[PDB]
Amino acid sequence: EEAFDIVVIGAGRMGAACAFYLRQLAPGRSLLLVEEGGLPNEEGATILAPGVWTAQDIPAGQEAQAEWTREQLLGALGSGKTLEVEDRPLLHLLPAGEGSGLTPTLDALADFPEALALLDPARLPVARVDPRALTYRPGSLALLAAQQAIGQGAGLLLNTRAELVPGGVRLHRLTVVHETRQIRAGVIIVAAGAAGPALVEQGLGLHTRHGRAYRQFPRLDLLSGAQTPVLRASGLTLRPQNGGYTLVPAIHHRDPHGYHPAGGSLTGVPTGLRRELLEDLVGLMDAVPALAGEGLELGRSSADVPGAWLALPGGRPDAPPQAEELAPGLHLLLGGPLADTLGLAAAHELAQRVSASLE
Amino acid sequence: EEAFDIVVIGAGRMGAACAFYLRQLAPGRSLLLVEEGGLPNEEGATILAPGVWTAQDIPAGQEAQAEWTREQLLGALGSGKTLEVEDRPLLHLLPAGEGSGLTPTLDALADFPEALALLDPARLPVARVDPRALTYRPGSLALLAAQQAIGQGAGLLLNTRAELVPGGVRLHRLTVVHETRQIRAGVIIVAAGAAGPALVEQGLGLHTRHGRAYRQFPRLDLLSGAQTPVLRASGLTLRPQNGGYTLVPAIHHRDPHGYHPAGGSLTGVPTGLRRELLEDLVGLMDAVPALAGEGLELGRSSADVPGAWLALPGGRPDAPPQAEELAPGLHLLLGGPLADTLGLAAAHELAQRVSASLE
Ligand SMILES: Nc1ncnc2c1ncn2[C@@H]1O[C@H](COP(=O)(O)OP(=O)(O)O)[C@@H](O)[C@H]1O
Ligand SMILES: Nc1ncnc2c1ncn2[C@@H]1O[C@H](COP(=O)(O)OP(=O)(O)O)[C@@H](O)[C@H]1O
Repeated sequence: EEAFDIVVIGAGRMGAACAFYLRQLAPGRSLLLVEEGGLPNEEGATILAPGVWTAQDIPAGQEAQAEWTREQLLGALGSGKTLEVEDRPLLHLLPAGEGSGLTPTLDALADFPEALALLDPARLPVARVDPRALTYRPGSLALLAAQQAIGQGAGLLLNTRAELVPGGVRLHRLTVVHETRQIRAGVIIVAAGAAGPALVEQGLGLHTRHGRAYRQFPRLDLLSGAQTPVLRASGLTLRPQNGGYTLVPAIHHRDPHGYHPAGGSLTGVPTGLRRELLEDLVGLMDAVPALAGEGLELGRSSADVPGAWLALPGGRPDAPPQAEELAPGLHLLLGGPLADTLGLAAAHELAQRVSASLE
Repeated sequence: EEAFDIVVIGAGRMGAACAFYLRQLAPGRSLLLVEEGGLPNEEGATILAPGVWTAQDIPAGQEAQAEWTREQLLGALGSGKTLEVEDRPLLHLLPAGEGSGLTPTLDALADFPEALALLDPARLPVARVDPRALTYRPGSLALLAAQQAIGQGAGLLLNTRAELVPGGVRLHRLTVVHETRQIRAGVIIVAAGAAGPALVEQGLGLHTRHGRAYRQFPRLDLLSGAQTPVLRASGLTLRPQNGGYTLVPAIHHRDPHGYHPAGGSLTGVPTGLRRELLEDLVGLMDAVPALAGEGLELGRSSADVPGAWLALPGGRPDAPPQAEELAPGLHLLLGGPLADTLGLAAAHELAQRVSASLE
């Protein structure tokens, strides 16, 4: 039936960015953007991502991708548009102070008292400061990218679930009855986030080693400022936002295929946080007293706690964003836990390659 | 709950254009575009509209609106974008030749033989030529407008039915279960096309005299060119397109509230055309033999024939596009049978007024 040169599945930060770069790299190549949710999609990972760009999230060898992504952020993708991005130093609080060029927490939080009251200076005396860290809303980044892509002639299909079939895509909708509709495509970019691996598996039998982890983002209602630095401890992050802090748990491991997030087992009372997060908090309460006061919103059940599924490339919690061609014309785009520092770069790199194999 | 300064209901040619002009006139005023179909929507009137701009469709006093709309068309709304628009003269074939500055069909179709074989020069000797007529695809116009509006920060909501409530809008969706969601709005533009009058009636008890007519656009598979002029006879139009002609029936009157298009009663055989169109054809077959040959696609039932509902302002088949504020902050935007010559103008006029009352 109808056909497109390029079909991008997924309108989150990754797919939206990739569709944008492809519209500027290959404007003569028709592109269709398919998203099963809306635009934006508050049921996705991109919306809850803390949006922290930090030199501490750059794996060895990825300095080029990290800086290019940073430049894009401050330049709003070079679209003459507005993208709220503030300069906010990031501190990696540490116990026994001894090693590389660290900084005494006492001095680091000199003009930031609202961040001091959260911890215990004695149990976290030193830190690794990153003066170039930045904060932004991934949701705004993604929307901006989608908008610009659409303003550039990108086909748009929302509230549509894409299914991969040999040669093209099958689109499912709802009018009440289903509406299946196939379409040919020369190139298909799978930017379904954490759902990307399964998509290609159940659709084309293409096996991968990628995994997925469910991460919650409970809020900490304690005084915060527009310039109060991002803080990290034992892998946990305190992202100042909306006058408070958003707690970004560490991912210790991938979650199994058959797993339903439940959480709730704190000192004899059922909460909305997973057992693992609960344990982490208990282990950080002394160092970060704020985790033991009235600030943290624990909720009653997992339903009251903001959460999302993030892809884990290769199943590694610390693996960066990446792309790969699993078959002729078929690419799998993965963002992941480091997408805030390396996300755009991986979408642009994929766009360049796709654009070339078309010229 | 959540609120917007401006909410535009309907993403067809009218709503899409209005949302575009509002984004440029009042960029600082948030705007949400709601459409129950997709983008584009091939289930709307805009998609089937012949897109004919002709000085013969300008009612007295509407010359300013007509020319402004024409300028927008050739300039693609001034968006530096591409909008296919060709120069195509329009001929209003007439019987007894005698009156204003007419032109002998024989000379008018001098270099256009493929248009001559459709009629009988004797029964239609003279015509009223319009050298400034233009043809374009309303669908492309609308999409372009929506795209540009989105690239300008216009909120977008598709596959969502809007319902007017005191103060704001109620949004219905489908995930399988319904999802009602209200939103406050300072200004609400009702660009639901033919469904606009009922919308406000069943939602706010606001009575109007506007009507609706169902018009079909059967195709005539006979030789056509990129420069073959648009032809009209006894109110019927032959719009050259895709190597053929699209038949644009005349609207003699409005269709009643409880009316289901059926059609099909030609010389003892059931077809897909309404009785009225059938009669018109019979009355034009002599003058336009092409209507009696193998060219016309009659179909078996109305389901096989391209059709759409068009609003009739004031219930008058020949009334132009218009807007009105039926209540504080509530506007009803109507396109209609003359939207190809006056549509943009009415959407821009409404945008200016809405923008001013906000400033
Ligand atoms: N099979 C599917 N068909 C269409 N769209 C999909 C499908 N599965 C997921 N999506 C969309 O893919 C998008 C990616 O969002 P997200 O998880 O944030 O990706 P990422 O974080 O990698 O940018 C999601 O927003 C989701 O709405
Ligand atoms: N109540 C509704 N809620 C949301 N969208 C609507 C509703 N009713 C109609 N629409 C949309 O309003 C749009 C107008 O399309 P159209 O009929 O071509 O308007 P017009 O011809 O005046 O530009 C339609 O495309 C339709 O999809």
